[PDB]
Order: sequence, then C-alpha cells, then structure tokens
Amino acid sequence: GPLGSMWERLNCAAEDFYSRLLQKFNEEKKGIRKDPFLYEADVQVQLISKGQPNPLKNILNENDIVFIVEKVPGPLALPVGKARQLIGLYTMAHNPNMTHLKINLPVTALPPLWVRCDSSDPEGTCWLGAELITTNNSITGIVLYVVSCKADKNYSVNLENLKNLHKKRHHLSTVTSKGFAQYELFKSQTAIALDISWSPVDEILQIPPLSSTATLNIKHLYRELKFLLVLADGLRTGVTEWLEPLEAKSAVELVQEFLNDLNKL
Amino acid sequence: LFKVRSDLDFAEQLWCKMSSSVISYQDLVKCFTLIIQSLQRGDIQPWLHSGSNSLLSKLIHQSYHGTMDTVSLSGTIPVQMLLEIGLDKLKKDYISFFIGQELASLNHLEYFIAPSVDIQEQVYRVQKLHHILEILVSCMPFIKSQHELLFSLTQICIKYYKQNPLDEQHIFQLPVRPTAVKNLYQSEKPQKWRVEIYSGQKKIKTVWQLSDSSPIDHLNFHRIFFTNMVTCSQVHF
Repeated sequence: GPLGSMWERLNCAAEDFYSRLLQKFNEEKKGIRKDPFLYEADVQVQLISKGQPNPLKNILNENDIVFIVEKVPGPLALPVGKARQLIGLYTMAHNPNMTHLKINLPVTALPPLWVRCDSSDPEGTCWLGAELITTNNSITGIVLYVVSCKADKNYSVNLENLKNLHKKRHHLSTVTSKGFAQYELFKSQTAIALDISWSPVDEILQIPPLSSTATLNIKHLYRELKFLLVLADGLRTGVTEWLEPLEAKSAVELVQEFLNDLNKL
Repeated sequence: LFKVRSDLDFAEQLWCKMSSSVISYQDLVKCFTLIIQSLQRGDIQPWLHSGSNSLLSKLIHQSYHGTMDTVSLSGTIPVQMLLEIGLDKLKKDYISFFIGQELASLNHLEYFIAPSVDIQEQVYRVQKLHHILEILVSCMPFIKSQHELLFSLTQICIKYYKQNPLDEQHIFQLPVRPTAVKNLYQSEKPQKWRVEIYSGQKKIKTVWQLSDSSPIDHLNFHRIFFTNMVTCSQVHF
C-alpha cells in the first residue's frame, strides 16, 4: 500500500494497522469472527484467545492472547524482510514519540504480534514477535523476539553459556531458570501429551523432579449410535443410508416374535 | 469391567431389536403397525421407565389407563418414533455410565439430556456425550485408577461442550501431580526439553529447546534433532 513509500507516514500505514488490530482485540473480547482478516491480500492476521490451539505453545511456556500473521494459503511463512516491516508498523503504531494523524485517543497495548518467517535469512529466523512493556496504563517499550530453528545429526549447548549469553546481552548480575518437558503418550481429535514444568533448572536434559507442576494435554463407531445418526440424517435430507442388518430374522419377524412372547403372560 | 445397563424396558428392547434389523421405511411402518394393533387389541401390557416424552410411551400410557390416539404412521412419523426411542435409551446409557462411575451428577448433565430442544439438537447433544466418553477412554490407560483425574476431566469436558460446538480444535488441560504419572515420564526420553532463562523482567528471556520433530509448523525443511532458540531485545521509547 503506502507502505515502503513516501506516503507511508502521510497515509498512516502504521495507524491503520493499529486500528485494524484494535478492532479484533475489541471484537474478540466478545464476537469470534472466525475469519483471519486480510491485511494485505497476501497477508492475513488471526487473533488467538480462549483455549484454542496456540502455535507459540510449541516453543514457549506462556499461553497468552496473541496475533499470528502469515502468508495466505499447513500454515505459510512470509519472507523475513516482510515480517520485519510488519513488526515495524506494530512498534511505531504504539510508540508515543510517533506523530499520529488519525488516532486521537491514547493507544492501548495490543496483544503481542507474531509473524511466521521463512528463514532464508543468514540467521534462519522462523518467528518474529513483538510485545509491549506497560508501566501502569502508560506504555514504555516493546520486546522484540527472534526465533531460529536448526535440524541436525548433532547438537551442542551449555547451561552456563546460555546463562551468560542472557547476562551479557541484557546487562544483569542474577538470572533464574524455568524448565519444561513434553512427553507424547498417545498419537494416531486423538493426541495426548504430558507437559511438566519446574524451577529452577540445574542441568540440561534434567529429568523433571516430582515437585514440578504438570498437566495432561488432550487434543465404525458402535452400531446403536451409528443407526441413530442414520435415522437423524434421513429425517433431515430424505435419504436414509440404512445399515446392513445383523439379524437373520427380519425387522417384522423379530417384532412379531417379541410380541408373541409378551402375550404368553 | 464397567457395568452394562441391562434393565431395559419394552421401548428400549424394541430399539435394540429394530436397530439391528430395520433396512427400510416400510420396515418401520410394519413394525409400528404391529405394536399399535397389539396395543389397541389390548394383547400386551408393557412396562416403561418413568419420564420419557416419546410418542410411543404416550401411546402406551393411553393404552393402559384409557384408550389410544389414531396415530397414522405416515410421512416421517415412523422415523421420528424410532429416533425418540433410540434417544431415550441412549441418553439413559450415558447417564448410567457417568452417574455410576461418579464422574458427574444428573444435574451436571441436564444440558445434554434436555427434552425441550428440537430432535436434531437432541441427537447432536448425544454425540457430545459420546465424544466426552471417547476422550475419557483415550486417557484411561494413563490416568489409571485416578478417579479425581477422571472426574475433573469429565467436568472440564462438560463445561467446554455446553458452550462449544463439536468440530472445534481444542486442547484440554488436566492438572496432574507428577507422582500420579511418574512411570510415564521418569525413564522416558522427552519429545521436547526446554530451558528458559529470565530475571524479574519475566518478559525478557532466552530460551533453548530440543525436540525430536519440528516445533515450527511452517518451517519447510526441503537420528535428527531439532534445536531452536528464542532471544529478545528491549527497546525503550
């Protein structure tokens, strides 16, 4: 649209994004418009509320309300560069230092925004996220998340390296840890896994201790019920898909025979 | 071995018989014709479990205490009739499972049991009850002899299905004590292992995770381990 051009600020790209997104947060706090809105014909945006499947649960302990942004049709990923623009709009739309031309009320913190990326980027980014930091009602900052994902025959990681890596990167002296493990109990609805989390972590691949917090995650029918539905559908459409009978005696014989028995006292 | 409901009344035995044999509309007309005539002739005195709003039960009460309506088994009435008999009998099967196992009270189930709603809605609600049993059956091997786990699961399922349609993708979460589930994980290799490092600022984090399959559904990859990381940047305004 005006995005990427001189008319971007002029024609309010960010503000129109922030407004669109504010519709849904305000909308879904009631109506659940089972349609991910087309922001840019090729780009769609869903909100994730309630207890619906959250794609971020695969990689994060938090199960918050969240927008997911993706390429219009598994789900498809936008190029990293494009995702970064969208993360940009969302950031600016909430920035107090940014001149506003349409919006004339204080901006509300919106649900975090997350965007599916295709890697194809030196550092192989598969997700970009943005989350607001609010002091009271007043905003203040955003957290910008990068997610990368590698598949290999090997892997190397060190609990100390990650501890420091976090310390160096965010200038901190202490640091704590939270652990999570998932166990697939049953596959094939029909999928059951056990989620376990504890604090603190003292070992990579540590076996969750028994003081961990835990949950069970749960994601030819018999003939009588099947017959029930057959009757129900027939009644609805006028086309009854009768089942093969189980009995050699016909319906009438079985019934007459039933009746005979009840007359004999 | 769960206890089968065998105390079946006339209407219920009828349902069982007809449900294994009926292969056409005319089957229904002929079967119901024989029963109605058997009733008008007064040749039988059948017993019914109390509290059924089926046309057949009505027509039976009228046969015992008085005399019956001229039914006319035309249009969709013979279908309707068998459908009613099936619904009662199946609702009573489910009630007896859930009450009997102490997974729910009659009160809890009222929504699924409802007489007032239309016949397709009643059927649809029987399917919800069934889908609840399927969930339970799926978990039984894992929450073996944990009646409270079985109980809560049944409760959260009931809560969900009063408010929601059958077709939605949904993850049920059942809090479980690690002891109650020890054997299922302690010697097991996890499908994912995740460490998250943060400090007071709980939003600010570094996350490392190992998985035995892709934790990213859109990732196109064109024994393998999957590794992924989550890092962030603070930006102040």
